[PDB]
Amino acid sequence: MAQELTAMSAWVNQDGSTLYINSINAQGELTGSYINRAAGAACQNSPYPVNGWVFGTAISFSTKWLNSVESCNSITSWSGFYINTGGQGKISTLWQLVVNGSSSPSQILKGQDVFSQTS
Amino acid sequence: MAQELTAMSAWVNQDGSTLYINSINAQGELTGSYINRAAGAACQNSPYPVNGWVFGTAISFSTKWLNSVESCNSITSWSGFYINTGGQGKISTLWQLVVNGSSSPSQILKGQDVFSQTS
Repeated sequence: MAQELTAMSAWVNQDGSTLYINSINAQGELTGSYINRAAGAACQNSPYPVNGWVFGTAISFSTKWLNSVESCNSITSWSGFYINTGGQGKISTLWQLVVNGSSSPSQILKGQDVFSQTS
Repeated sequence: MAQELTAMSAWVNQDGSTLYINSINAQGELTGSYINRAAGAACQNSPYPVNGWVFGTAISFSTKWLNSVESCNSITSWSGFYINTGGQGKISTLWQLVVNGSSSPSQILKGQDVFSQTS
């Protein structure tokens, strides 16, 4: 079943990391959790809180990499959009990572992730 | 004393737009408002909702461009870091803007803003 952009939806990226969207309130404010599974990365396998916004098919979400088990001294923010291609829902995003203690915008890391529907 | 990343701190960028940080809770989760004053832009002069995170000197914040007076059908996300120059606090950021209904990450707009302390 094609998954739409809703509360209680999960999405897995090319690293195997999952965004678990928990609530989307009447204003479109988002809560959820993120589990990182990128091979060799720190802060894997434990849930990090997420907040953000949904506006139709546009979405932003952000996670601070500090939880009860591990810190990675940074914050990731994703901007992107929902699309249905090949009969499956996905969230295509660009992201920025800012590290605590930075002194230059050149230190902000940039990339892109695509998150496919998952159960 | 230079303003730090605290609850009830305000920051104005090069276009005259202001981030009004309301709360920063014990986990560093942020709430606030944003007023856009960029010349020639839509969604000026009214408050938009903000959420995000603070981690030491790292900060992310994001606003959905919908309120009770005007929609701009999009979401902006800023990623940045705090610096203290000459006793002025400021936040150096890179931002991404995603529009509802987008179909390619090439449609996400990007720029650079520095938000400096204001009273």
